[PDB]
Amino acid sequence: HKAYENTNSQITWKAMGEYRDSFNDIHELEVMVGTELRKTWYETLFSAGYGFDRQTLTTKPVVFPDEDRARQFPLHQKTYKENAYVSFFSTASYSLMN
Amino acid sequence: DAVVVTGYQTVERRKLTAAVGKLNISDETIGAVKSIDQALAGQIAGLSVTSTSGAPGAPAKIRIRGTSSLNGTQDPLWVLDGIPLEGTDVPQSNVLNDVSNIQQSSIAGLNPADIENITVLKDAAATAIYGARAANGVIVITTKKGKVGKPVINFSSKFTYMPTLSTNRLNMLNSQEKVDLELELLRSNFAYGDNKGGVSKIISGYGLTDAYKKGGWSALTPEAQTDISRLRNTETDWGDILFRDAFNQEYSLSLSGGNERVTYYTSIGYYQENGNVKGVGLDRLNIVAKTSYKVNRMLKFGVSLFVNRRNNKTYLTDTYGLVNPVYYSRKANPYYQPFDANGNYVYDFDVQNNSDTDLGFNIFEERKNTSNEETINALSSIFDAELRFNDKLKFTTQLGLQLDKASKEQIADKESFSMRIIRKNSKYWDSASQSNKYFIPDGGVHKAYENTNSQITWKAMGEYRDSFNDIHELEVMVGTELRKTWYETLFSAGYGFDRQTLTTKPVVFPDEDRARQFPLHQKTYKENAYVSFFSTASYSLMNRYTFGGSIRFDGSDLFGVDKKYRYLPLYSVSGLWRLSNEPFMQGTRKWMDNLAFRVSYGIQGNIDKNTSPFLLGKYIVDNILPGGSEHMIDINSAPNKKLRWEKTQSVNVGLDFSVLNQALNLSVDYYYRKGTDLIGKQMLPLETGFVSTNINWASMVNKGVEVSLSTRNVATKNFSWYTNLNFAYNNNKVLREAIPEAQTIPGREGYPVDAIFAIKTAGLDEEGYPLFYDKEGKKVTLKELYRLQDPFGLGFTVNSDVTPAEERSFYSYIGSQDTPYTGGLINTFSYKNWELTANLSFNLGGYVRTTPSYNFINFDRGQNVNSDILDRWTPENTDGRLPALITSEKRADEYYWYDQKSEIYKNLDIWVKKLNYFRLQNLRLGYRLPEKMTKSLGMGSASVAIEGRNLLVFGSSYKNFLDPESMYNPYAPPIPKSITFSLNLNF
Amino acid sequence: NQEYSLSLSGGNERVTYYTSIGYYQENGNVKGVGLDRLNIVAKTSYKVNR
Amino acid sequence: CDSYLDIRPVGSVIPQTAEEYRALLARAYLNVPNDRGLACLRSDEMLVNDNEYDRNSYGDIERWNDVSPFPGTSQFTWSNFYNVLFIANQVIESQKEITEGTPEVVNQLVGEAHLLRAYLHFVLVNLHGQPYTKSGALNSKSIPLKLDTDLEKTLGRNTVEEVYTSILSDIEHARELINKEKWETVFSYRFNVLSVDALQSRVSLYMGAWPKCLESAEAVLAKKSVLVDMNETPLALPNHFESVESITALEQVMGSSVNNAVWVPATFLALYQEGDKRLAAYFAAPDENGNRKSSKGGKREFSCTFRVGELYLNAAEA
Repeated sequence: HKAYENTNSQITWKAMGEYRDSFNDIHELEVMVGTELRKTWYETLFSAGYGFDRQTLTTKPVVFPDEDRARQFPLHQKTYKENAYVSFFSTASYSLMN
Repeated sequence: DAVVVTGYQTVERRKLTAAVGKLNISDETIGAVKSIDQALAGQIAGLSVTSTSGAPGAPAKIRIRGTSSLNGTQDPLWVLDGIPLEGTDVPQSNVLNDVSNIQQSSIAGLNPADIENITVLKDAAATAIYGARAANGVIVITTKKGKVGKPVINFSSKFTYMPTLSTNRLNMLNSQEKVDLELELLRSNFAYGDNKGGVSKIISGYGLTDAYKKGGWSALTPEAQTDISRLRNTETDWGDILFRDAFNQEYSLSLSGGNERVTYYTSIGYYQENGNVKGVGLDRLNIVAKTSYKVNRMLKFGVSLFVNRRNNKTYLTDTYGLVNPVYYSRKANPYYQPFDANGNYVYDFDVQNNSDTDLGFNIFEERKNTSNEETINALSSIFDAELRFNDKLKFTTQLGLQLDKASKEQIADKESFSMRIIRKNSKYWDSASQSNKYFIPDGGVHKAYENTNSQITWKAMGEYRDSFNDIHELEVMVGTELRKTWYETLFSAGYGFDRQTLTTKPVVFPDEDRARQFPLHQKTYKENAYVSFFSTASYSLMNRYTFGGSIRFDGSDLFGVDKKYRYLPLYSVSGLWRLSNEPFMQGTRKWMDNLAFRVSYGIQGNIDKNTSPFLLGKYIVDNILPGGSEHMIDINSAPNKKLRWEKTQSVNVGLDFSVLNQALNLSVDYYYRKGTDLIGKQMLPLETGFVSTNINWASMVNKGVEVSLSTRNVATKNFSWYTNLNFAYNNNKVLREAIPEAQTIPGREGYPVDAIFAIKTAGLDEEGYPLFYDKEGKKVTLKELYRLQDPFGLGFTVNSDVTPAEERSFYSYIGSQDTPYTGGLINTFSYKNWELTANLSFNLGGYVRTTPSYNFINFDRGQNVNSDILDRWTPENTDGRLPALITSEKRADEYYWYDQKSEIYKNLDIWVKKLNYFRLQNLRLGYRLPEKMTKSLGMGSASVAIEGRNLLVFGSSYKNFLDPESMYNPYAPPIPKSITFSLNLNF
Repeated sequence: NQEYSLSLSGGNERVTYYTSIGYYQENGNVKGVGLDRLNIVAKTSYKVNR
Repeated sequence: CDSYLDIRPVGSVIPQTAEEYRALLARAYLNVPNDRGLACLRSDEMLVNDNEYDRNSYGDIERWNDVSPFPGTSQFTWSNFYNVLFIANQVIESQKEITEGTPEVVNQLVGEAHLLRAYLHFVLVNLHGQPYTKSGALNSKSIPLKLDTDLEKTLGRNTVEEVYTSILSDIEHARELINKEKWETVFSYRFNVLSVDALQSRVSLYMGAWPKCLESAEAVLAKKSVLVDMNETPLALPNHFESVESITALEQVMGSSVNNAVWVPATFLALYQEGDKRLAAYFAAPDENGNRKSSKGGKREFSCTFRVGELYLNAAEA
């Protein structure tokens, strides 16, 4: 019986400020300035049980000859990853005479 | 209001023939609570709420009209918007440290800022529509919904200060008297933990143990004397090391509204809460999204979503809590400094209860190399559809999906006491080399738990309402329900774990028995399905007589397949008679608003989900004839084909009174609930294949009275205050119960489930030993009481001819742990823009068996102790009240009888103490900002408040304890006191 | 294979709302494989102020 | 949106397959009490040892000290009889719920359960009930009949006539359901087609129905009649399960303790003639008082419930 549990989480926050103006009816300006903070997690867990009876849900011990064969048949492993991102962006646009 | 909701249908107040309690959830009534089960204390008559712990997120023990089963579901049923909730049960444990590993209920994921009312269904007439789930009471939750009009935007922010846990009520020995006690014990013949302590380690280091024993202080060298005097003057504040004050935050934003066709509600909440123990905390973030569309003049469809995420951080301890900071506050020596003069770790080797001094403990090292982290992700969606066929007929269907996934992760690094004890428990003896080894590899441990609770329920109902001749009203409802539930857990463990590298090392278990002592991967799975058919009827005549009835047929996979019991009804019959609306009493109508009598009778049910109707066996490879071996099945549990629910035949007589324009309402309810066919172990006749099995045989009775009084004391243009007195008395008795033949503590037959039996003592004799009573009333020692005989004369060879049935008579009933008298007083004052709410709650009449302050045989001098050790009998203090520390040198037979029967000292009547406490649950002062200021800021409304939670407890004395309900479990923190400031804005 | 969808939208001068429930069950050409998806969408937008 | 409430537990072994019900019935076969040897302790063919720790167990049984036995005297296993009866009744009540098995296999399982129930009731009513042939005994309450798997019921004693009627009914039920002519030697404890006839012959012999006893003995003797010729083999015991004489090697009549704690009195041995192979094959060499230990039991390989030698005598007596 092998069980995998993979969780992918993310929280992202954006803020923007936009300014639109027109001058003399022939100039149009749009300026945006923003910031963003984004964090991501990825966590996996794997567990294995040998000797498993499907109806009884029991398990039996495994005696690996070495530590090299203990990784060929992994019994419990965990992986974790965090990442954080900080961004500062801006856009500008200028239209003349349409 | 004039409407009662039962989770299946809506009842007019003038037609309600049942005993129903109601509470309005708001800031003014409910204080700044974070769970809707902690807000129910003292506010419903007949609903008793008790705190499991003071830890954040800990569930509450709620009993409606007492306990209704011995071995079964004892918790009420929680109904959220018509859909019953799963995961709300509070599992009980015999290990007192399991209270530190409790699992949160799904109720903890519901923001009280989203709940409008809480309706408690108490009677058979109120609960019998729930069939097999009715015996324990039902608490139905009504959520807030949008009102037709402009959107209503409520913002609320609460900031809580939690003062630090002051361990001054623990009555611990300071360094001076602790060292004095250690010196006094080192001079006497008490030999237990002689190697433990600080005095006996200072003296043994220089080697004057014999010199001190013979000579004393004089025979001690100046160097050892200065060491001991330095020990006396070392004072450590363990309350400051272990506990702290906290700042907690809570934020809520709700937006409601409605059209002529659509009503909408949205809500976002986030709170962060800290516990008084350093390093624990719990945050909850939740979203609510409800919407209801009128698709047609007949069809209406609504979707309601509640998503929730709670993150809990805390400590992991041993299986038996030798690490537990709450228990460590009573255990750490007053002179032990956790840190060296050079900033290194100093280990506590006296943590173990035995004489072993090999594994050392440091709290700063434990809080750094150890972690317990849980995350609960919960979803609950309800889809409602309603179709109005006529102006009389209406069909309403409902689908509720619920998911609750808890992921726990406990990590213990190599240098921690948890991992040290885990390695020590792996000691084994190998025949290959004559020695003791440890099979758990060197490193840490990472344990991962994943528990998923899922539920899908579907209900359909058809209701028909008619009126004839303007004096007959008939309401008939018929429904069906299918509900399936899954519970799946997975546990995985890895030893040799490096926290930074996330690697693991193999474990070679000597046997298959030690492979289960340290499980590496286990999986549990459970399914259940339930099919139910309903019917409710109500007939009202002349707006004055009402006769109602309920019938319900329940089937499940947890019940036997016998046709005799398969579909038996769970009915109810009730009747209301309004004496006020009577032409002979119309004269007393200028001052009397309401008189009504309700009489209800019914049959309620309960499901025991830990018992099965199936042949549960196991495979064994045995052989009948030589040379022929085959698999055989050995029966573990008998196939009960007649397994069913547990019957509860209940009657209720209630009075409703209201006079002087609701200036004073009274509601009394006397109830008698006799529960039979209770599931428990019975000693069966041998003509069946078994000596004992769990079957439907036992009985219980809960009988009592609830009173709800509501007064409007004054009503003036400016000042006005109201009083709410809720009171309830319950008498529990076990009527039939099987007691093992080898049990010396008496059974509960004729006594509550929480009965406490103690060995009454006649005081102390001239040597400080406890003195007992015999049947004649004469002060009798333990040798005479137990008729101890020592023929060999070796002391430990003592024996007694007293049978268990006779030791059962040495115990006398003291009282029940479950308090019989419960209730509360809620006073609400208002004066212009000011509002003051005082909520007080009383639990009177209980008893609690507290753990002895010290053992007279096994007293560990390496750990701190109460001041009660100073009240013990000593040759220098011959008028001491508590028993002396005894030795085998004198009275060897009594000593070695006390030693093996360790429950005689633990069941003495001197450790049982009364439980009568009043608690100021809430003291709130509010202020609504004047309309001019709100208009100035563009605010629809604004309000501020200051709230005080658990600020005062009085009643019976709780000496050596931090709380009146911390007297049973030393491993759980007490209920925190809080002072919170709230700001509410209505945009 | 089966697919079902129910969506309910609308708006005010101050609030616009959208709700949706979908459920599909799909089978693969290889015997014994399949995939079901149940989803809910709940969007709402309030004009708290001008 | 879910129904079909029939989800079984996934934590234990719940027997549903014919293989699992055969495992359950094999466990039932294992626990068949060895109380016929303890009963024969009260006859003239056994003599308890003269030492202690063995008189305290079997002496009061030997002396028929019913009214005031020793506290530590060996008890008759009333509980094991009804445990095996419960499992037999479970197998009987599950007839139509047995899956993954051919009709013949399930029919033989149910027939074996029926014959086990009949045999257990027979030995129980002969242990604790008055003899059928005794006058005034057909209406005496002897033992309760375990005919179901009920747990919340207290069973009352049935008369000897009712018990024997039930035994005969179960023999008839097993006759039409057992369809295995011969079992393996290792599995020989299970009831074969000839087991029904052997049990019918013994039941009719105990009842006094001589015609039916002779009919059944001849019916089984038409198929299995070869005896163990001990003049050719002077050390071969027909009690052995490997013997061609055995029919059902189920009950190990003499337990290890009971066999080790009894002699054979010289008064019983005087019944053997000068030239008799049983005289030397059954028992060991004489002793100071002429008492011999018996090598005909005490270990699981001397298991025998029915065999041809008994049926020859049944036919002769009938």
